[PDB]
Amino acid sequence: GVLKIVKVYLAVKRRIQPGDKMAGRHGNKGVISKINPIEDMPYDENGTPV
Amino acid sequence: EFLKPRLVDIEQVSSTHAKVTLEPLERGFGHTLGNALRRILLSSMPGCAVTEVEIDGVLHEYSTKEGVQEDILEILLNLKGLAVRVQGKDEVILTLNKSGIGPVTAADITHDGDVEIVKPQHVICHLTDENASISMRIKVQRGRGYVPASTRIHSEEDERPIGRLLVDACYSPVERIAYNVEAARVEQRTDLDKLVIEMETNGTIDPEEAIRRAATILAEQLEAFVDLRD
Repeated sequence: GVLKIVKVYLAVKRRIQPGDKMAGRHGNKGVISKINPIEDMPYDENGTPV
Repeated sequence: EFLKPRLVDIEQVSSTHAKVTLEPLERGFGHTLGNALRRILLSSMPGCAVTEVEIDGVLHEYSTKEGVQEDILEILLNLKGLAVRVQGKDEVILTLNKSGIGPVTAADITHDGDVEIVKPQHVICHLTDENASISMRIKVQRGRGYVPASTRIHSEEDERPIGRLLVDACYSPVERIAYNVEAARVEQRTDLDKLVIEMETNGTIDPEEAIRRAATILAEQLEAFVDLRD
């Protein structure tokens, strides 16, 4: 019954965003709640932000 | 009754790393200026970054060239880091053309007058074949902050050429910023402090101009803020 077929592959690049699920190896889990600007994150004495 | 901070010696330890000191700061404004400057510096410093790339024989990021080892996607990722200082124009089109076996670094870029390649040793790709030759056109814009590929589509403006390869623009040269308030005991005075701002950048913005530009932006916002028209 099928005359012909065309398959099309799309490659979609999905960036991390609020609501994806992230986890550790020890059973700690969570939903990414908010993406803050670099400035807001706490920073060490040296100035590297977490 | 107050004093004011004047820019005193501004040492450069490395080409990227610089410490800028402000000596005559009244008690209490050490932290205020440290933090305000840190914030503006990290957020708003205008910088240059690669916006788009066209390589000839490549339709999409996922294909592969003969005689190269990195994937097209990896070449894009490598170009994202290219640190370039453009003086006059906002949009430059650099042309990279190399053949033969060897690591194609940024130095091979065709040197234009207005463009300075901060670290010519930066690697881009590795050829592996005597006759393998890559030609490409990198379009670099000026901009502030962070704009991804997907948002910039708003200004599509007939993106018809399938050869055009959009790259996420991290339009920001300041990498790291810390400040230290230390008592600057001057032989005739009671309570004054020194600000030491240590800043690490990709080697595009010079320290003095960075600090000045931050002070400018903060001053403009405070200008608007002081007057109150209810």
